[PDB]
Amino acid sequence: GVQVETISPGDGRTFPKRGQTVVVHYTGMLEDGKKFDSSRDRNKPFKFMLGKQEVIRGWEEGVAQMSVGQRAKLTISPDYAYGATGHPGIIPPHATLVFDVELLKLE
Ligand SMILES: C=C[C@H]1CN(Cc2ccccn2)C(=O)[C@@H]2CCC[C@H]1N2[S@@](=O)(=NC)c1cc(Cl)cc(Cl)c1
Repeated sequence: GVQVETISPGDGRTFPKRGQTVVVHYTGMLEDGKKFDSSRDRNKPFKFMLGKQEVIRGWEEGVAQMSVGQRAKLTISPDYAYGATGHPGIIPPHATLVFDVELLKLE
């Protein structure tokens, strides 16, 4: 599944709702290992719409538990991420992923 560990609290009341655009900054790494991507490196937040199967399952479930302004560490098992095959060039097979995610706003 996905484990959410709070780094910095959000407002504790404003959570993503189905059909909203969720706006975040993140950095992703293999667990206790190497970084593979950061929205911060592009100076452009990442957006996705909740409820539209736009992201891996661990994101969908993990980010939904976050309130606006929260920063958290999401640890995502392979079956909640890229599973047995990974993703070419970026995620290996059977990989546990860790994302540092900051929920900036809901649009
Ligand atoms: C920047 C885009 C998303 C990509 N996706 C959705 C996804 C993943 C694979 C193929 C199609 N769509 C995701 O579900 C996850 C988590 C949300 C942040 C990014 N990824 S990602 O960091 N996963 C290793 C990723 C994945 C790709 Cl194909 C490119 C980039 Cl720049 C980053």
